[PDB]
Amino acid sequence: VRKLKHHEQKLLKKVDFLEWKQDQGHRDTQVMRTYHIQNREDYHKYNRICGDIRRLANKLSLLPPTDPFRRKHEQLLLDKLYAMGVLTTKSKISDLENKVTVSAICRRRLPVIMHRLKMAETIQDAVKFIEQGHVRVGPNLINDPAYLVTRNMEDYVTWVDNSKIKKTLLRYRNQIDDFDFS
Amino acid sequence: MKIKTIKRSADDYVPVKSTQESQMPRNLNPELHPFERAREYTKALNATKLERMFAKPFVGQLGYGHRDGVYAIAKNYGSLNKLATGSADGVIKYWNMSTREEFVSFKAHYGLVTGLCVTQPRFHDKKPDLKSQNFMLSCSDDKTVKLWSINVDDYSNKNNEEGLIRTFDGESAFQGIDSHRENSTFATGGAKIHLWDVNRLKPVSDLSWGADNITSLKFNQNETDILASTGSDNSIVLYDLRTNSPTQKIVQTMRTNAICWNPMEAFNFVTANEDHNAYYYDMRNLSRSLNVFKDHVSAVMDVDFSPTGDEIVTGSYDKSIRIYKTNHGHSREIYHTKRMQHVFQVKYSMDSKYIISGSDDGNVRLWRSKAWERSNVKTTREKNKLEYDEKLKERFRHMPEIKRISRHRHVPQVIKKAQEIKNIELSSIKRREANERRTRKDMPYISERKKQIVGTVHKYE
Amino acid sequence: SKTRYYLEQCIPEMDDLVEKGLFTKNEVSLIMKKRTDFEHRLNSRGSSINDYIKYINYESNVNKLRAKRCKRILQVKKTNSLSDWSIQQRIGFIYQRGTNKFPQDLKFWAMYLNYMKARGNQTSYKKIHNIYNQLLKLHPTNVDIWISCAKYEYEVHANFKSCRNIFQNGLRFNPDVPKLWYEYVKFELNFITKLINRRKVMGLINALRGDIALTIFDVCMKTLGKHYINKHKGYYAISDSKMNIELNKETLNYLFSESLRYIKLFDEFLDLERDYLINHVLQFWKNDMYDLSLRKDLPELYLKTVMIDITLNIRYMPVEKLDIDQLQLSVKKYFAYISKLDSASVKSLKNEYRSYLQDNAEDDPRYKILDLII
Amino acid sequence: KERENQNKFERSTYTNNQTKDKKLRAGLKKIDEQYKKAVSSAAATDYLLPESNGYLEPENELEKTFKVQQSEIKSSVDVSTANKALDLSLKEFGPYHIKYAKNGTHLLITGRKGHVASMDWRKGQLRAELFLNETCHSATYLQNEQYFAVAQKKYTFIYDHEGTELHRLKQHIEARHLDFLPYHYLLVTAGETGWLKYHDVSTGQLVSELRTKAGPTMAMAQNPWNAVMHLGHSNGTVSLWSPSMPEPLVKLLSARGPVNSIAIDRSGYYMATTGADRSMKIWDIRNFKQLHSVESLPTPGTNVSISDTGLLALSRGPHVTLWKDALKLSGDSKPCFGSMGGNPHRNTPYMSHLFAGNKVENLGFVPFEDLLGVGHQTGITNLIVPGAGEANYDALELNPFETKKQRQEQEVRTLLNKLPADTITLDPNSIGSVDKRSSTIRLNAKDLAQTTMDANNKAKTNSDIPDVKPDVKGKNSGLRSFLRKKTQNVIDERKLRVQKQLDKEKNIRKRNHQIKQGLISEDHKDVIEEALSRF
Amino acid sequence: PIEYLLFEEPTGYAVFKVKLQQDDIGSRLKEVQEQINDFGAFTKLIELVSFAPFKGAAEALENANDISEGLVSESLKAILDLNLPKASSKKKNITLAISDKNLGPSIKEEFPYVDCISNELAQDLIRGVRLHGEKLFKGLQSGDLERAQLGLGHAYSRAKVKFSVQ
RNA sequence: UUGAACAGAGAGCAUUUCCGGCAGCAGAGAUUUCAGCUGU
Repeated sequence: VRKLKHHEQKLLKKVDFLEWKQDQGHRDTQVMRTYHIQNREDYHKYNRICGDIRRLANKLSLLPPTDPFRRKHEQLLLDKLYAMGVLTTKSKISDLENKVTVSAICRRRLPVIMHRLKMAETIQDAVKFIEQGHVRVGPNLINDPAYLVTRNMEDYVTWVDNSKIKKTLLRYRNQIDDFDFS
Repeated sequence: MKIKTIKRSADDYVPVKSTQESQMPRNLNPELHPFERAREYTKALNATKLERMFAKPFVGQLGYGHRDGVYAIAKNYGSLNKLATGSADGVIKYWNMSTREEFVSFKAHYGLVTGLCVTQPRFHDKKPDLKSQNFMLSCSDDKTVKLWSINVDDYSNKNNEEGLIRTFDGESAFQGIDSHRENSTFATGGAKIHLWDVNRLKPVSDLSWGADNITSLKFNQNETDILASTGSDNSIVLYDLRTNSPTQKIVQTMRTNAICWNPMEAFNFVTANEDHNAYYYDMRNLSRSLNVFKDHVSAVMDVDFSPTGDEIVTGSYDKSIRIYKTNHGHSREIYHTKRMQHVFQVKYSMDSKYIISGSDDGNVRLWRSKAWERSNVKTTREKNKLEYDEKLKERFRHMPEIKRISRHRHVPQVIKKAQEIKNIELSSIKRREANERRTRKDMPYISERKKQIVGTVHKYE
Repeated sequence: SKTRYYLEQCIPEMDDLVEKGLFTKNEVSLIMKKRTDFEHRLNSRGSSINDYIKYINYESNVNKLRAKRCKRILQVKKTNSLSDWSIQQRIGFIYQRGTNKFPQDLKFWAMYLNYMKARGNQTSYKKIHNIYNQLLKLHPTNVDIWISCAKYEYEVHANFKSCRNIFQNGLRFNPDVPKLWYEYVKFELNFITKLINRRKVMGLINALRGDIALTIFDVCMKTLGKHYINKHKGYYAISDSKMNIELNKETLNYLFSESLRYIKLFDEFLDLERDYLINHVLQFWKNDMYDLSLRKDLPELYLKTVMIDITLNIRYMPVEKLDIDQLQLSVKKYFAYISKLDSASVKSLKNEYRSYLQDNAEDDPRYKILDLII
Repeated sequence: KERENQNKFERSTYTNNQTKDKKLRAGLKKIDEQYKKAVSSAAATDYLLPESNGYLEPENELEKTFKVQQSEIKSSVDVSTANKALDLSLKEFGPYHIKYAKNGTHLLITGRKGHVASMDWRKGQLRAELFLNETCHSATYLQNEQYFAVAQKKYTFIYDHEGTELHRLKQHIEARHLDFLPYHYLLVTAGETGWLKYHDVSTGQLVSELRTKAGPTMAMAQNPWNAVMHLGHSNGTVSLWSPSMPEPLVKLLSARGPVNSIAIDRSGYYMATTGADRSMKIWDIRNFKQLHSVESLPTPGTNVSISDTGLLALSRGPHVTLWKDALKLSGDSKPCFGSMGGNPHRNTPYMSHLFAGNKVENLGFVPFEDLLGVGHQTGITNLIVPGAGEANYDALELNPFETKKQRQEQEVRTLLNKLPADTITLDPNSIGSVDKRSSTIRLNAKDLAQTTMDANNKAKTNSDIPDVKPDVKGKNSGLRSFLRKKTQNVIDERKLRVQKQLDKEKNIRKRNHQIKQGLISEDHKDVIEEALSRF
Repeated sequence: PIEYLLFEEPTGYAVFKVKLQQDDIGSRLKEVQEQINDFGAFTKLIELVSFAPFKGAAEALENANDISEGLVSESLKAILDLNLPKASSKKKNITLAISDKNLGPSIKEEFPYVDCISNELAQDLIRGVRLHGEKLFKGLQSGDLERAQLGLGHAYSRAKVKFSVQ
């Protein structure tokens, strides 16, 4: 912590007060900084599900390469994860080990969907807006940031009517019709 | 009810003026300081590891060496940094070891210069100028002993005819030389051992036991009138110069390459011989060595004492040198180099801190006697830390984890393989002598310290 | 740390000082915490000679309290144990440490010397010699240390040989201040006066002269003149002959004013041949000084030396029998001066008349003296 | 040289249950001289000790000491100590587990709800206030105020000086008790799992996982002397643990029911354990005797603590009660609650206090000051306990006035001399010695030759066989115990000559029985068989 | 053995006493070469025993010319005779470390019991006391040493060139 | 290599040669300390 001299750094090399090997390079912290994750245990709650997908993918690739059970369940899991939005392509089954990843499950969260739909300028702005209760999917208002938005369910991410944000974008283009409140 | 709490008062513990240091109150309760064995065990382990990373013993070679391998070296016992070395091609050189550069070189002889030493020549017509001239004399196999003077810049008192002030002459070759430490005298071994003085151009006396030649010579350092010599009939002969005669000899198994006398004990000497170990002998009883220093793997070429008399240095024909504590009998340290071949001469500088080795590729190299020890002057905090760590390594010396670290060196491949086949050979002969002793009746238990003397004139009662 | 070493060097004396039942443990802990404060202030950074001085004063105060408590408790004046010299040894070592750290304040060096001298029989005069040797080594140019060293070894020990060696070594180092010259002629006159008084005393119960003082007087004039002509006109001799003669005149004025002070404090040594010992300085000043003190300017100084040579027998009391013996000498002096001088003639006449009138029934013999010097 | 307080500075040694070597004799004589000189000179430092311990003394027989009020102490003592006696009223988060740094400079409080605050309690400087909205249980500093570890809902987290999270430990699954071992740099963790985990803070490496095998860990304390961990279980069992042995070093039966709290003296000699059976028990640690058994407390003691000067602070809910000189051998030091008729041989409380609103969560003495910090349901309260702190600290072990540079260099130096976790034994002085195997006399190789000689001649001398002796009640004759302890199926030459020597023993016992009963005379030793020998 | 040290400087003469010898054989090594830069270790080698200051700039210029052309002046004679012990002239002279190999003969011409050393050990001892300067002297001189250096350099140069202000 | 007288250093080593005991008395410096004679 004091920038050890040469004899000290030679004499105690494995000493590190910040980065440990159980930390795994602080990647929970790293991807929760990237996608602005509030609570500490969401990374590991997603890591359990990525481990489920990859455990099944291992145990399913250990079946013989031609039997219809392996082919049906590999294709069925691939279709389910593409439809949910974690996987970005349902083509190859090496996605079920390589491209299945806590960052993919985190890119499917509601503020990241928002920021990619240009509905907020950054992920922290999207977090603030859906905490303030501006965003509804479908009819019903969504209030928490961790909400996972599937591919067919991202067509209905809008703002609530009577939103001040909806009002100011309509009045920026002065398409505001005050009959329907905005 | 009377009542009293701890009044810390902050004037005694954090100082008023900012320029001065904080008070460090002490309290020597073992309750306050709990892990007193483990804490100094770990300090002794960190001291052994710090020594094994601070061991940088090679100081530097001096000059450019010689052309044909260094076979003779002599320090002068009155100046700290001056060193004379001679090679196989007859050139001798005088060295300032401070700047690592020669005062002068000399094409001294034509053959090998087989011996050289240094003198303060007591002429009784001239007066020796030892503050500006140094004197080295040197014998070779072309039947000559020559005495040279050197211009020396050590005092600036004065302001001059440097080389070859005289040329002693023998009829046969010479093989060793050493100068008496007083009274203008030296001795040369060769086909026979003669005594000389620097005034007369001929030997004063021939002091030879028999008609068997003499390979090496050393004068004593205190009780200066006792000589010792090594003859090629595996013999070690002592001479006395009061009686002007030999004194006693012993015959060993193999040939003694060198002697050095203990400068602090005046009757002990160490021989360095061709079975690969050194023998610490008492002059008053040559029937047993009082130590054997065993760790070399080829023939030991030269030995020397520390001027403190507490350790010896020992260079051998396996291309490595070894430093030995005098009371132990195994090597405290080994110095080697891929560039160093066949170390033929080793001296221990009068500082007792550096070790001069002359190899046979040509080079003369300085080493530290203590490898981890630096030569700056030390403040009392670092001096106290260093001697605390020395005492701590001393009292934890035999713990297995720090013993395996302090014992560790990198030895060359050839010396390591010779060492392990030497181990399995010695273990095999111990197995076979244990079997033979189990059967046979009267097998005497000969000591290791007696196992190398085949005989002794003037038997002991 | 070294405060720890010094503090636990302080413990055997209070072992002994608790065993001898004068101090208790709770008060010796108080003197140890005060001494801890002082030792830490001594051997930490930012140290001061006032820290040393306050430690010495505290140790002397606890020594005086220890002596008082010993006389009141044990009713002896020393316990002849460790605890009656250890504290004075501590004070001496605080002084030695302070003079090794700050060897620049002569106040502290002289406090060291005063305490070491006043320690009495228990100290050693070679221990005072050692600190005199190192103080004179560090300050060779400061001259009062040479005077104090020689004064201690003559006015206490009466060691004439070593005192002469001290004065000659000091005059080797700084042969430029006249104060060391005057104290050397003072020492030589005191030594020759004690010599002739022990001769007079051995006569009254039962060769070697002031020529030593005259020879050191002569080399005093020569070397003080040399050092003033080398001190002023400092760098070079870039000065024309007007400035060279102005300089040489001024060095004559300087040197002759110092010899005026020499005779002025020379007269009071009246137990040796004071007439001879003043007349030799008179004849040493009477000769030529290479720039015509008589035959040119410093004629006022020539008149001053003539007045001194006139009254050099008339240095007497109002009982003027010497005046009635040799006032004709003063009359011939005034005649020989007024035979040459022009305004110094009237000046010397009026001055000798005023001097004799000021210095000299009894008014009727003084009426004869007034008629003589009228 | 005599030194009335030497036996504090003395040092025990090995004994067998003199020499002919001259050099070794004089070496041992120099060693004994040096040990005596070192003990004497080390014990003469008590003059140099600056401060004096605190106290309070009754000076009357009507003036009892347990009925002295904290406001009366705060009036009677100085303004600096009265300002150290702090009180934080933090009402909304839960009961506050208190923790002090090992010099008393920093305070670390944890609410049960989420509120963890690390602060300099004696200035007004807090340096971490973090609200971790899951239920935190405990915290500790590591080697400094610069890092602290908190035991959260499940995982133990490690935070830096200003409160940023450094580590989430994926092991240490449900901690309830954390304690740092400062000379070894080990964070020790126990809780609702039956596991004890030692985690190296410097390297970052989980050193040990040990099955307690006794359910959740109810209490936990550290011996400051030898760094072994005393855990208290729901059996009424304390067990002493080291990170080398996967079994407890010792298991003591302290209480009935569970063990609510454990405290150890800093000398490593006494241990006070409170059980849930309303029983405080004072234990000798070194010899494992039970010194005192104060049974039938009025309500179960929820905490114990032992100061640096040996006070005993027990807490039973609202009440805190301190006894002085209770950790001693004699029965007159058994802590009582009243003196029945004024008995001087009854250890009444040294002082007591009642936290009338609440139930105290934990106790901790402030290290070098005369205070007891108790954390309770509405925050923190320091109590001025005058006998309760080492007045004379050592400033190079741990310094309450230490600066930023001193903290930096002391951190690097203690990190450099960190003791390995394998050196933790029940006694600290057992890592210089020799094995308790490997015979106590060193061997001179003559006797090694002798040992290999009788190992060669174990056959035909039967030195590895029990000796034949007839009169030893041959149902327990040694040779038949050999024959029965061996497996009854294999046949080796060793057991064959034991069977031979056993038949020899039975025949000698037969003839001795016969000449004792009188059926045969003396020898008559088979006058025909003596002739038939040579065949 | 390098027992005493003579440092000449514009304020006067200094005699130092060598406490600890530096290494002779390891004199080119890194730690020995930078211990004369560190002051905390140089004060383990050198201790000041005497400093005779000059009488002014006139005696300063006289002694600067005498030191320049390698002669022992009278102030040198005084301070050396005060400080150096009366050793023998035939057996174990006292050893003075100078920086001027042609000032050495003038020192032995006046004190035959003094052998003078100016080789690389005395040279780096001398440049150690030159590198530290005012710190070794413990406060005992009047006048800043660089201000006296400016005055003495200008005086020496104008003397050597015979600078006339006419 | 020894001897002689001389000049010294404070840098070593003994031992019972005296003192660090008491007064009477004069002396010394700034009311405390300092310096010698006649006996205990």
